[PDB]
Amino acid sequence: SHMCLVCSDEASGCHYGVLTCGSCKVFFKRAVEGQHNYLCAGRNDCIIDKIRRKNCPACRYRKCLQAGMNLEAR
Amino acid sequence: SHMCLVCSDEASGCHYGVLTCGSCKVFFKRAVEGQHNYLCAGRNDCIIDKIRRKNCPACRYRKCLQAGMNLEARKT
DNA sequence: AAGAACATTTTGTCCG
DNA sequence: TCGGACAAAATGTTCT
Ligand SMILES: [Zn+2]
Ligand SMILES: [Zn+2]
Ligand SMILES: [Zn+2]
Ligand SMILES: [Zn+2]
Repeated sequence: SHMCLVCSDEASGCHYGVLTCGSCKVFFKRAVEGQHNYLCAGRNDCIIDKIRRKNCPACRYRKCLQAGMNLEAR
Repeated sequence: SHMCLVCSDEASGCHYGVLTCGSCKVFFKRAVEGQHNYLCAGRNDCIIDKIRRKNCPACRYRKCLQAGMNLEARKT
């Protein structure tokens, strides 16, 4: 289809199992491969759009997981 | 408390009128000069502390202004 | 589709 | 106190 399931920007393909833009693709890989310690400054329900996805990596990562992203998709 | 009034990190001086840390000092200068247009992804009430201050420039910048930071603190 | 390298943006430290 | 340069972290794009 058309839109990233994580941030609603234009998708570039099906990455890690889910339709996402390229920025969310590489965010999720880095998140999964790094150490998890992200902390929301809100209530763990930040809105994640094209502009606001840079705000909260904790909620952006929860949204990647909720969308079903996983490194071993293939 | 030698604490930054914006994020509670260790303050380094009175910058632009307010006891703040090095990071909040330059963040504030950068926000006004670029006349930045920040948007909160919460509720306009994010927690701003040493770690989370990176997460919402909108609430960080709001706390700066509200604490009374002002580029013309001296001129004043 | 996915990984890597390059690029950019955003933030933070150190001087003077 | 304040500014500049440098440095680092965080995000994003191109893969001639
Ligand atoms: Zn996305
Ligand atoms: Zn959040
Ligand atoms: Zn501060
Ligand atoms: Zn906020």
